[PDB]
Amino acid sequence: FQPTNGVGYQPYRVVVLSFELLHAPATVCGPKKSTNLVKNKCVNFNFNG
Amino acid sequence: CVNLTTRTQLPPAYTNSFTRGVYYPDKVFRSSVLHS
Ligand SMILES: *[C@@H]1O[C@H](CO)[C@@H](O[C@@H]2O[C@H](CO)[C@@H](O)[C@H](O)[C@H]2NC(C)=O)[C@H](O)[C@H]1NC(C)=O
Repeated sequence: FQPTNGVGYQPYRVVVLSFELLHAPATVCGPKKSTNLVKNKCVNFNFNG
Repeated sequence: CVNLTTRTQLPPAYTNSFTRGVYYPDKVFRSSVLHS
């Protein structure tokens, strides 16, 4: 790790984020603008995703 | 943990396992279905 190495030799920070669920309970979510529950009328649901 | 020294050999026996050992293969609820 020479201080003046070429960019092809300089430290990167390659980190991998892996994620693939099938039916496990959710524990991570994004912006999450989750609203209130609605009733027997036809509604577009997002629930768990 | 001390070395126990009162074992009596008696080589183990075998038992015919019956219809046991089935868990819930997946996490999805079902009803009145036969799933392979
Ligand atoms: C009796 O206890 C010793 C204590 O570890 C077990 O380990 C044996 O003796 C020394 C440990 O200082 C090792 O160098 C030997 O290789 C160990 N022997 C074996 C067969 O692993 C020892 O195993 C115990 N005796 C038993 C369980 O019969």
